[PDB]
Amino acid sequence: DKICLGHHAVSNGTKVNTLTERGVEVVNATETVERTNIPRICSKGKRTVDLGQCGLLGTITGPPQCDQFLEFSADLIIERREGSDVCYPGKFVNEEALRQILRESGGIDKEAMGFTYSGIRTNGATSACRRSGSSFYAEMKWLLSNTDNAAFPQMTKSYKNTRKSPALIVWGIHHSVSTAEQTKLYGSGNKLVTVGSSNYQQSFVPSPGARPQVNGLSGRIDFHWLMLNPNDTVTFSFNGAFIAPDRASFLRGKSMGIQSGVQVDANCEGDCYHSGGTIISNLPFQNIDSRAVGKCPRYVKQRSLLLATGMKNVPEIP
Amino acid sequence: DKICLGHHAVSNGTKVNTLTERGVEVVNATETVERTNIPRICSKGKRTVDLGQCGLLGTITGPPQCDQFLEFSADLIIERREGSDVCYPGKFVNEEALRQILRESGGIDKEAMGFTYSGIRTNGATSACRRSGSSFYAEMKWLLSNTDNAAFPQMTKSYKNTRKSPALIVWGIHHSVSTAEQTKLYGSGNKLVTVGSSNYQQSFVPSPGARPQVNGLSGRIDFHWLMLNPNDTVTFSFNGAFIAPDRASFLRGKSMGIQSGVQVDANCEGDCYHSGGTIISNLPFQNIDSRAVGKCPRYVKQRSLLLATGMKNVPEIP
Amino acid sequence: DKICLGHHAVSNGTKVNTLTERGVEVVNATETVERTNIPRICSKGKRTVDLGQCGLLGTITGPPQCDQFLEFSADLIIERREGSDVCYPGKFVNEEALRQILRESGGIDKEAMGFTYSGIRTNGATSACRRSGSSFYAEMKWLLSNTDNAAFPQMTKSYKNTRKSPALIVWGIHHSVSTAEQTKLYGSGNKLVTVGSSNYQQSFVPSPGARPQVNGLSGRIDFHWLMLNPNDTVTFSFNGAFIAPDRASFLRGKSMGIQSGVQVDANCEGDCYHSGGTIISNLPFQNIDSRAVGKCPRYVKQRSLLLATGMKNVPEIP
Amino acid sequence: GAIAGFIENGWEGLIDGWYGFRHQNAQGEGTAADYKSTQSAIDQITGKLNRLIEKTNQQFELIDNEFNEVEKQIGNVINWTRDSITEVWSYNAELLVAMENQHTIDLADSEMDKLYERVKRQLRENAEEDGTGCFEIFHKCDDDCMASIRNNTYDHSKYREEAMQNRIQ
Amino acid sequence: GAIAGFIENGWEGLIDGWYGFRHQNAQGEGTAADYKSTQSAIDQITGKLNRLIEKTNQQFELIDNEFNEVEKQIGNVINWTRDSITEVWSYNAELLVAMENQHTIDLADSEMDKLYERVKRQLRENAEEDGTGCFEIFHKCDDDCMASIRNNTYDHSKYREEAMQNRIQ
Amino acid sequence: GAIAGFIENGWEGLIDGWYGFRHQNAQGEGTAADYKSTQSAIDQITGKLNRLIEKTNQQFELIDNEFNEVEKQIGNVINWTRDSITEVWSYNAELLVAMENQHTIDLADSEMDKLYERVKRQLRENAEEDGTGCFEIFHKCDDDCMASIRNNTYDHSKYREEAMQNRIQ
Ligand SMILES: *[C@@H]1O[C@H](CO)[C@@H](O[C@@H]2O[C@H](CO)[C@@H](O[C@@H]3O[C@H](CO)[C@@H](O)[C@H](O)[C@@H]3O)[C@H](O)[C@H]2NC(C)=O)[C@H](O)[C@H]1NC(C)=O
Ligand SMILES: *[C@@H]1O[C@H](CO)[C@@H](O[C@@H]2O[C@H](CO)[C@@H](O[C@@H]3O[C@H](CO)[C@@H](O)[C@H](O)[C@@H]3O)[C@H](O)[C@H]2NC(C)=O)[C@H](O)[C@H]1NC(C)=O
Ligand SMILES: *[C@@H]1O[C@H](CO)[C@@H](O[C@@H]2O[C@H](CO)[C@@H](O[C@@H]3O[C@H](CO)[C@@H](O)[C@H](O)[C@@H]3O)[C@H](O)[C@H]2NC(C)=O)[C@H](O)[C@H]1NC(C)=O
Ligand SMILES: *[C@@H]1O[C@H](CO)[C@@H](O)[C@H](O)[C@H]1NC(C)=O
Ligand SMILES: *[C@@H]1O[C@H](CO)[C@@H](O)[C@H](O)[C@H]1NC(C)=O
Ligand SMILES: *[C@@H]1O[C@H](CO)[C@@H](O)[C@H](O)[C@H]1NC(C)=O
Ligand SMILES: *[C@@H]1O[C@H](CO)[C@@H](O)[C@H](O)[C@H]1NC(C)=O
Ligand SMILES: *[C@@H]1O[C@H](CO)[C@@H](O)[C@H](O)[C@H]1NC(C)=O
Ligand SMILES: *[C@@H]1O[C@H](CO)[C@@H](O)[C@H](O)[C@H]1NC(C)=O
Repeated sequence: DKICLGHHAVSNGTKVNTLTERGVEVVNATETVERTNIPRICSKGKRTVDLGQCGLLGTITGPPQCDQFLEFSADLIIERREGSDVCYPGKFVNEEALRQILRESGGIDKEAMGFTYSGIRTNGATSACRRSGSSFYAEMKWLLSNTDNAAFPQMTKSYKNTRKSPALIVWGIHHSVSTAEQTKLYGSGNKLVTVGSSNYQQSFVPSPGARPQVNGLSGRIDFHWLMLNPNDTVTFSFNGAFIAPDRASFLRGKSMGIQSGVQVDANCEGDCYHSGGTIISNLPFQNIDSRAVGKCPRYVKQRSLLLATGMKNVPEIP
Repeated sequence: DKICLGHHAVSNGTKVNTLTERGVEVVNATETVERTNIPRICSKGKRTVDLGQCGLLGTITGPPQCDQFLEFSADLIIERREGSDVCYPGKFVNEEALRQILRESGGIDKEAMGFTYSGIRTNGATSACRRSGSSFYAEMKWLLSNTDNAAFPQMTKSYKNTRKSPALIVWGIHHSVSTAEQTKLYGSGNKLVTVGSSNYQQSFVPSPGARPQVNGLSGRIDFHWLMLNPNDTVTFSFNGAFIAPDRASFLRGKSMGIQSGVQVDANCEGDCYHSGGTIISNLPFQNIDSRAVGKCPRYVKQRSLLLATGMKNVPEIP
Repeated sequence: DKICLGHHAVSNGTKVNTLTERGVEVVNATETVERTNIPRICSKGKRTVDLGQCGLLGTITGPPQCDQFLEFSADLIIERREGSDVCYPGKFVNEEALRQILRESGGIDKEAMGFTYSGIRTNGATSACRRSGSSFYAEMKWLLSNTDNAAFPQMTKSYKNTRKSPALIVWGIHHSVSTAEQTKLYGSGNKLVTVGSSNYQQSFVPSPGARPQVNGLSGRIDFHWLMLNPNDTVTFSFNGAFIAPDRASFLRGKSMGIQSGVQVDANCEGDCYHSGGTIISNLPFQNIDSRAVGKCPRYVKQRSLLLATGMKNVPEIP
Repeated sequence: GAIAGFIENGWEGLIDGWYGFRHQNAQGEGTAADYKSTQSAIDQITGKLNRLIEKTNQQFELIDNEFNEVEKQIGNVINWTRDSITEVWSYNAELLVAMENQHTIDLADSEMDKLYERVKRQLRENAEEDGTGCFEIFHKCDDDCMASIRNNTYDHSKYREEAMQNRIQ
Repeated sequence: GAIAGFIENGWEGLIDGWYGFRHQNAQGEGTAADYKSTQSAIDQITGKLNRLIEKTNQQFELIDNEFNEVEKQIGNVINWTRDSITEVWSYNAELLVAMENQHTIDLADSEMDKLYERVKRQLRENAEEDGTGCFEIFHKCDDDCMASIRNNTYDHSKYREEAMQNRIQ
Repeated sequence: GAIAGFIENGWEGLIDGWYGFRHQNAQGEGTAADYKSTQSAIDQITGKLNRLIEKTNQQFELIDNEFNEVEKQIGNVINWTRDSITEVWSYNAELLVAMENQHTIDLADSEMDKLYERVKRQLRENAEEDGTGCFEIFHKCDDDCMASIRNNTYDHSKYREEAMQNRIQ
């Protein structure tokens, strides 16, 4: 009579690594590094905007592409590569900082700044901003002299933020193709735009000159922005080449912004995103995208790291 | 007859975590994460300055608030929220880099730069810099024309650093409320200030324009700084709207700067600080402030991590 | 009769550390932290350039020092402290970003931009750029009026990148010692240089003024650069004080740049460098240089961390 | 036609447990699994699993842009920081798994010993070790007796006379 | 009114040591602590403590400002770096403590075994294991004899005849 | 002129192996090394070594300049990041080595036990432990018999009668 103590084993052994051995067989193991991707944006439970052709910064100035998003609201914001912040050729100064701000704004609430003008045209328009016919940015006013070559009077407009949150203020400087064109629009002489706050002070001059044609146009409108503290005021002194704002922006709350090139899905529920889709996993690590955002597992170089979930596999002596 | 081997146990067991179990009772444990804060700045053994109303950058230009600190010396430097670098409204360019420099300067040693002027007023003063009566920055000279609307002659002042350490040079550009005011002070025409070194080259223009009233004033003085290498020279060519320095600054040695809103204590001895006080601990980790500075334990998310200092607690069978 | 089981031991024991003990003797141990340095640059298998007196940025503009490197090619690029990007006193804007770009360029391929000029001198030269006699940057053209004090006509030159790779474009602004000198060179009046692309827009003004003499000269030429996208065009509108490029640069491929003050060796083969030499090691850690580059072991504070390669050493009872 | 326990081999036929008993008596050969040691091991492994499932509440947002590249200097600083951090987590992950697996394997062996040691202590002086993980029982152990061992109800006092007799001569 | 050692229970009455002896003879019941094994365990635990007390000489200074916020871009890069680093140290701390505690517990069990094994080897063939951490001594062991075991001066040769006699029959 | 095994002492004379046998019979004293346990331990240690030799393919380039210092703000951010990372790797290295060494030492002890346990199981009832890592063999074991133990060919059945006779009286 005889009694033996033993432990189970398989022929279906899977190799793992330890401190000492490399490829020691265990009975059972599981993966710790996610590689399984969902090529969609799982948006269930989250208010989502697919800006598409509307560049995120375009939601503030308002080219035609962004007309639907002028006062949008979201929990998740999706930028698209075909997006554009611009109709009339140009770019923001400190663009990326502004994007990072708007990506977690929860959307924007617009408010009239209430500027009034005299002895001046405000109907500045272009073929590039076609909305039915020639037009311009929806939240801005392209200011001209009055007739042609006429003198542009010095002006000084101010706006106070009477709200409990900081106000996104945006203005533009226009750079004509030539001094001949700058003169035709705003009259002769050097042009200066000054912008004053209570924690901000800058100065701006147009730079007329030949440039490559973008959208058929060699002129550039470069945008500038600041955040106006509550109860503080901004003041705009200028005498031409100035793109005045009509409204200010206020951040709605909290959101998250991503860039992607895949479709959205309102049935799937996720919280970790990259440009190629959504990562849903309880695994501690992932090997999909180093730049993945949201609440994600840590990114690693390795594609696989097997965790032993069973004892060492020792074959039976036949 | 019978002899048994055993180990001690308690009813006063404390739970800890391991690789496998969560909440396994051990006989004895200790905390590894500090949460105990001392709401004071333990300054014993360290020469300490509580700048109070004097902004750190104000120690260089010298508004009234910083008159006691014009040549201060310290091992520990404390900034206060009510601090201000300014009497006449304005701000430094590259302010934070400069703060970071002065926080470990060990204090400053000032030295006359020896500038002399002719056909010009140097008694520029303001109501904002009240020291008894109207005055100005202590280390600077506000230069004017001579009478009113009068022409400001072109000038060119230079200064060599004859010392073995780099010299902190600071100058200011004045931005008048109007071109009318700029003319009244420095005469008509465009104004240029050039600053030349042997590893630095910049240029500056005033930007006269309406701005909100700070301290009743709509004018701005924005400051600029550079570090002059030993035996190198700076040169100031200008024709108005220039805030000239009277003295240069030299760093005394080594120190540490903090921002805080709690009192100082000269009896307690510490080496790790945050805005809310001092952390004195031999524990490897802390959960008080992520931005804590000095020589500190590592910051962690968790408030508690118990380290077992005793065996597993196994209750006696009654 | 008696049989005993035992393990070996030595009198030559070496102390290591564990979780519990500090200085526990083991039979045998090995070092895990490299401290052994090779005070040479092991360049075997790698095409190597020792720029010497030629600053890396100088390879683009082409002072005399860099004439051998105007179209260099390398796998490894070595900067030297005596290096200089300049003959006529000045500096690049965004210099470090440009260096970082060129360090992994694999070298540069130059191409004529094909600019032609009329009613203007292009033979701008200086004593500082002596190449036989007075000369100038090899890839640039110093443009003047024509006689002296003469008017400099407005010009507008453009260049398209007809290649599949981005083009490094470099131009210069000249800052005369005086407006008197600026007038003598380019005529009277304010001078403007505009630079336009399809993702870039800037503007430039000369800042004439007295500066310290570098190489006997008080004038400064500060350089500016951009990357021109394939099939995109740059346009230069100007009326004086402009340092025009003659050729554009194209990146050859991939390389690595280091700064060092030690000789090169073509026999030794390495892949981890610092300014003091090469680190060749299979050890996981190193305590030589925190800024070491290439493929290196991790830098640590400790000079030594012994890994036990033998059992605990227990002396024999004598 | 002999049987052998742990020490050079596992049992591929043991399919209802991790650890178990295998015996042979007059009634033949039999194999049963031990619950307590099996569950203990399973509890410890799943314990590790739950620990590695503990998600983070740290949210991270975009710091650069893959449509419109940020400035070179700050862009290279970012890539340098992320790559450095990635190197750190890759190391941690590699070490964590390697360390865990070494422990999972060892605690599995540990449970085997404890079971063997328990049975040895049940049998007292009525059995001897064969050196293959088995015990040579020096008395008659029918299927009921074998079951008494498996459920820790084996009273060695009952068999002690018969056993020591057979052991001594 | 029996006594039992380790293996399902500790002793709450053992208050002058970590490991100890408990006996019963004609003179009654007694409990004493073992010094050597207790101190060894204490030396190892405090050893870990001193190791975790080893402070750093790395000084860190302010990189941002909580009165006057720095620029957004560089400010977000900083927060992103600090949060990433914080995630790393939080992980390290969690793992360090978990790993240490697992080892502290195991080395404590280890010391218990070593003590039990030592006593077993002292008694030779004069005792048998009861399976509760105790030894059944097959001879008269007065308080002096019990003390001889605790201080490793028990000469089994002295009791070997009387013991084997009582064990065999 | 006695001999002793592990448990308070190693053998400085054992120079051809890590673990070994030392005996004394009528033919005198002898010492031989055991191959299997020695190689197993060596395989595990070198296993760690190769693991720590696994180089990285992560390339890093210059992010600052030691000839011409970068701007203060971005320069301090860089130094702050590198120092923070350095603190992390220094910690990892310290912990890795400490953790490895603790394990290297323990697995070495483990191998010693396994060897001792194997020999104990070979000898069956023909020997007793002396408590110094040695076995008192209760029969004549010439050099050939000692060799039979070292190569696991010792048949205890051959010596069982003579042994139990000498053990009992
Ligand atoms: C080999 O190892 C894997 C990994 O542990 C084992 O698979 C695991 O099996 C358990 C139970 O079947 C799964 O638990 C499940 O949890 C989810 C979530 O609570 C629940 O919805 C399920 O109903 C189930 O209770 C566990 O998820 C699963 N792990 C994986 C990665 O699939 C497997 O059992 C092991 N092999 C053997 C033969 O035991
Ligand atoms: C439960 O665990 C804690 C943590 O180890 C034990 O408390 C510790 O007790 C020792 C000795 O009483 C303390 O050592 C001390 O060191 C300081 C600094 O050198 C010295 O000034 C003291 O005179 C003393 O020697 C140690 O600091 C203390 N740890 C803590 C966190 O208070 C405690 O003893 C354990 N419980 C039991 C019942 O042992
Ligand atoms: C004490 O520990 C050290 C570290 O393990 C031992 O030195 C090591 O010895 C081995 C074999 O002699 C060396 O392996 C070698 O590998 C290289 C590369 O493949 C090969 O070219 C050699 O021919 C040899 O096979 C190993 O490099 C070496 N390690 C070091 C750091 O030198 C040493 O043996 C130990 N002491 C004793 C007494 O065993
Ligand atoms: C609001 O602004 C006014 C001036 O416009 C100022 O006097 C006042 O202090 C500010 N704050 C409040 C709370 O009124
Ligand atoms: C000091 O400055 C002079 C010119 O001002 C220069 O010639 C000299 O090289 C510098 N250095 C020393 C050590 O004199
Ligand atoms: C090249 O440039 C021309 C204008 O110069 C433009 O029309 C065209 O789209 C560009 N790309 C290609 C592929 O021709
Ligand atoms: C950052 O890394 C990505 C990944 O390859 C690269 O494409 C990008 O160019 C890097 N950023 C910069 C500024 O080079
Ligand atoms: C950095 O983090 C702090 C902590 O909440 C936050 O208040 C601050 O706004 C962050 N910095 C920036 C630039 O957003
Ligand atoms: C970065 O660290 C090095 C190392 O000491 C130091 O020399 C340098 O000054 C630091 N950078 C800055 C901008 O201070």
